[PDB]
Amino acid sequence: VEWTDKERSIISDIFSHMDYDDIGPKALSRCLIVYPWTQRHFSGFGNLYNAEAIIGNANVAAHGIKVLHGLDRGVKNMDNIAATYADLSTLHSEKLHVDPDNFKLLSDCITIVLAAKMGHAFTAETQGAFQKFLAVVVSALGKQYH
Amino acid sequence: VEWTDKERSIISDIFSHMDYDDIGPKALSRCLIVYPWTQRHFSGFGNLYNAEAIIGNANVAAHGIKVLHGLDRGVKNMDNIAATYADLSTLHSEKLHVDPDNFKLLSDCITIVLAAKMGHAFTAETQGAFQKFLAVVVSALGKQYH
Amino acid sequence: SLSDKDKAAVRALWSKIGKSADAIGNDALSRMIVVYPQTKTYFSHWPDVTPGSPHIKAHGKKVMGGIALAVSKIDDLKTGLMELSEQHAYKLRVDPANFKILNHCILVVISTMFPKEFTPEAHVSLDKFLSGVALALAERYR
Amino acid sequence: SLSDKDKAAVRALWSKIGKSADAIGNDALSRMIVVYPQTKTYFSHWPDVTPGSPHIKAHGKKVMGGIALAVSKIDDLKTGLMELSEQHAYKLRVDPANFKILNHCILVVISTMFPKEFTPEAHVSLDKFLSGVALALAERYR
Ligand code: HEM
Ligand code: HEM
Ligand code: HEM
Ligand code: HEM
Repeated sequence: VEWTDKERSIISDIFSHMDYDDIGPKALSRCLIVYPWTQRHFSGFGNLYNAEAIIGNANVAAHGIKVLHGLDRGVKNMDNIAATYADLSTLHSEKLHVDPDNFKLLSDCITIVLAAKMGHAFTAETQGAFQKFLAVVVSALGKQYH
Repeated sequence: VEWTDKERSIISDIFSHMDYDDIGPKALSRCLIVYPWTQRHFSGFGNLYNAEAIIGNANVAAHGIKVLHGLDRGVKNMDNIAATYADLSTLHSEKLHVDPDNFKLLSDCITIVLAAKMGHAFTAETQGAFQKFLAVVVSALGKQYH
Repeated sequence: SLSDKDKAAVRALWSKIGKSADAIGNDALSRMIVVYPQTKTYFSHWPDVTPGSPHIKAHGKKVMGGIALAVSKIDDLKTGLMELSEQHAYKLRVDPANFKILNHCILVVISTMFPKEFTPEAHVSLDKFLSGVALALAERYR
Repeated sequence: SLSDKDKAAVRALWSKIGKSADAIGNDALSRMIVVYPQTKTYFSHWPDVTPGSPHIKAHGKKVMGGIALAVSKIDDLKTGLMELSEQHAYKLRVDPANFKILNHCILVVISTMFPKEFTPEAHVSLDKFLSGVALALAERYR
C-alpha cells in the first residue's frame, strides 16, 4: 500500500471524531440484518430472531464496539497493517472459523453507517480513503487463512 | 506475493509446455462467448454476434495469441510483476479503455481452456499455482488505472 | 426474490426519497467514478468524467429514472427492464460486475441523504431489490 | 434467466456427464478447499479437510446429487432447491459468495474430465445455470 498524505489526513480525521459506541453497534446490527449469515458466530449472544431483536441486543452492541476499535491499530500503523493484523487473522481463521468474506460485508456496513452519521461531510473522496483503509485491513485479516 | 519453489516450478512447467497458438485463440474465443461484453474492444474484427463466427475469426485468434504471450514477461519477472506490467496497464487504461474486470474473466477462461488441454495433470495444486500467477498479473494490469 | 415485505419496503422508501432521484443519481455516479475509477472506462467518449460534471449530472438523472422505472416494475423486473438490459448489453457492453459497484454507491448516497428513512430493514430490502435490478439488467447479455 | 436454448444445453450435457457426478463432486470440493482455503471455515467440524479425504469424497457425492436435482428442476430452481436453501441459510449460514467459488471449481473439473463435451456454448449455458443455482440457494437467506 502507498498512502497519500491526504488519505492519511482523512483517516486520522475520521477516527479522531468517531463515536465508537454509536457506530459500532449500528454497523454490526446492520450487518447481521442485511447479511444474516454472519450470525453464524453469535449463537451465545441471546435473541437475534429479527431486526428489532438484534438492534436491541446489548451483546451485539459491545461486540460491534470491539470490532470497530480493532481498526485502531491499523490507523496507528498505516504502513504495517498486514503484519499488525496477523495474529487477529490467525485467530479468526483457526479459533473462530469466520468466513473472511464477512469482513468485507461488515466493512461495507461500517461505511454505510458512517455515511449516515457524517452525511454531506462523507464526500466521495472521504469515502475513497475510508474504503481504501478498510480494504487494506480486510486483506490483512484474510491473510493468514490457510 | 511471496512464491514457493513448487509454485515457481509449476508455472515454469506449464509455460514451457504451452501450445500458445492453440490455447490463445481458444481462451479469447471462449471469453468473447461466455462474457460477451468483452467484445467491446473488437468491433472491426468482423461480425462476432455468433459463437461459430467468433471461433472462426482470425483477428480474434491472432489477438488471443498476443494476449497469452503477454504473460511471458511475468513468467520471467515473477518477483517484479507489478513493475513489469505497469506500461501495459497504463496502455489498457488510457489508450484502450479496457474494463479491468475483463482481465479476471479472460484469466478464468484461460484456466478453463488450459484445464481441458492438461486433463488429469491439471491438479488442485496446479490450478492453485496457475490461478495465483494470473491473479498477480491481473492485479498488475489494473494497478495504473486512474 | 422479493417478498411482499420487501416490495412494500422499497415502495415506501422510494415514496419518501423519490423526489430527490436526480441528486441521488449525480451523487452516486460521482462516487462511482472517484472511488472506483476503473468504471471511467465506459465514459471515455466524454471529456468531463469528473464528479458533478454536466455529463455526470444529466446522466445521474437517467439512471435514477431507471431505478424509478424498476420500482414501478418491481413485480417483474426482467420484463420491466428488458430494453435497458438490451442497451447495456449490445450498445454499451457494460460488464455486469459494475452494477454491484453502482448499487453500493446508491446505498451510500441514500444513507447520507436519508439516514432516518434508511433503516436496517429498508437496507436489506433495497439491497435485495438492487441485486434484482442488476440480475434483470444482465438478462439480454448472454 | 435461462432460455430454452440454455435448458437444452444443460440437459444435453448432464445426459452425457451425469454418470460421473460422484467423481466430479470429489474433484470440485477438493479444488475448492485447496485453491480457496478460506472455504474450509465451513468444514471445521471434520478432522480431514483435505483433498479426496473420506469426508470430502462422500460430501462431493451429495453436492453433485444437489446439482443433479437442479438440472431436474431447471424450470423452477427457486422451488426445486428450497430445502437446500433453507439448510444452507438456517443451519449452515454459508455466505453465498462461496457458491461462486464452487461453481468455478465445477467448471474447471468438467473441462478437465469432458473436454469434447464442454464447448464454449455448453460453458455459457452451464455458467448461466450454475448462477441460477446460486441465486436459488440464496433464496431463503434474507
Ligand atoms: C473489521 C473487521 C473485524 C475486525 C477488525 C475484528 C476484530 C476483532 C477483535 C479485535 C476481536 C477480539 C480479540 C480477542 O478477544 O482475542 C475479535 C473477536 C471476534 N470476532 Fe472479529 N473483527 C472483525 C470482523 C468480524 C466478523 C465479520 C465477525 C463474524 C461475523 C467476527 C467475529 C468475531 C468473534 C465471534 C470474535 C470472538 C469474541 C468473543 O469471543 O466474544 N469479527 N474480532
Ligand atoms: C491476461 C490479460 C491480458 C494480457 C496479458 C494482455 C496483453 C496485451 C499485450 C502485451 C498487448 C500489446 C499492446 C501493444 O499494442 O503494444 C495487448 C494489446 C491489446 N489488448 Fe490486452 N491483454 C490482456 C487482456 C486484455 C483484455 C481482457 C482485453 C479486452 C477485453 C484486451 C484488449 C487489448 C487490445 C484492444 C489491445 C490493442 C490491440 C491493438 O494494438 O489494436 N486485452 N494486450
Ligand atoms: C443501477 C444500475 C443502472 C441503471 C438503472 C442504468 C440506467 C441507464 C439509463 C437510464 C441510461 C440512459 C438510456 C438512454 O439514454 O437510452 C444508461 C446509459 C448508460 N449507462 Fe447505465 N445504468 C445502470 C448502471 C450502469 C453502470 C454500472 C455503468 C458502467 C459503469 C453504466 C453505463 C452506462 C453508459 C456508458 C451509458 C450511456 C451514457 C451516455 O452515453 O451518455 N450504467 N444507463
Ligand atoms: C453449488 C452449490 C452447492 C450445492 C448444490 C450444495 C449442496 C449441498 C447438499 C445437497 C448438502 C447436504 C449433504 C447431506 O445430505 O449431508 C450440503 C451440505 C453442506 N454444504 Fe453445500 N452445496 C453447495 C455449496 C456449498 C458451499 C460453497 C459451501 C461452503 C463453502 C457449502 C457448505 C456445506 C456444508 C458445510 C454442508 C454440510 C456438510 C456436513 O456437515 O456433512 N455448500 N450442500
